[PDB]
Amino acid sequence: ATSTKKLHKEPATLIKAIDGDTVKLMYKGQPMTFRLLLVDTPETKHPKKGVEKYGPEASAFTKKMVENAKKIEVEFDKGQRTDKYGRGLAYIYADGKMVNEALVRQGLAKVAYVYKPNNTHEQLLRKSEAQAKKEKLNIWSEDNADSGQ
Repeated sequence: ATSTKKLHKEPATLIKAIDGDTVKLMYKGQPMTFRLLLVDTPETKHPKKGVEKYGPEASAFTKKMVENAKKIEVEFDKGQRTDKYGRGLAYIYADGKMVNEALVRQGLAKVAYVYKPNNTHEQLLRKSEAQAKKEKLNIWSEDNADSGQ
C-alpha cells in the first residue's frame, strides 16, 4: 500500500535571520535554525567589506521579507525534518509566498543539491532556476552577453 497521505502547513514566529539561507524561526515557541530546502546562497559576508554586487541583496531580502511578512508559515517535506546540525529543512512562506521560490526565481540563490525523498517542490525550482539563468539575474547577471555559434 503506497500512494498519497496528506500534508499541512503551520504558522510560526520568525526570530532573526543570520544568512540568506540560515534563518532562526520560533517553532511551537522555541528558538531553532531553519535552512532553506533546495536553496543555496552565493557566499555572503559583512556589507562593510567594500562589496557592491549581491552582498546586501539576497541576505537582506531574506531578513527583510521575513521581517515585514506579518504571517510567516512553514511547510516541512515528507523526508526527514531536521538535519544533523539541527537545521530546519523545509520551505518558508512569507505572506503566503514560498520565500525560497522568491530567492530562486530572483537569481538570489541556487537549487541546492536535491537528495530524495525530498523532491516535492523540486521541478518547480527547476523552472525558476532556468528562467533566472535566461534573464541573467544577479548571479546569472554575470553571464554577460554570450550567445551565437
